[PDB]
Amino acid sequence: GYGKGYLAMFKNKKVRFKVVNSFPDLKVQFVTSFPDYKVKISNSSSFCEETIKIQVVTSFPDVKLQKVTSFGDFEAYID
Repeated sequence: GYGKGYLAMFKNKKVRFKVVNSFPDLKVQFVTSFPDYKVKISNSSSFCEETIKIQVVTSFPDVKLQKVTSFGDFEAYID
């Protein structure tokens, strides 16, 4: 699927994370320290540039994301 650098394209933008169990665009591990990107989780599905299918994993992710309430690298609405 996509690589670690893909999300760099959405700096200061919002995407949609679609949770899947098979064939993800990105395997995503959520961490509380040392992420690859900081992401703000939005409650509104509006203004999402794009839909990215993500599989939540606990080991060997494509990317590590840290949920932040402020100063994210991008925003994501999860569905």
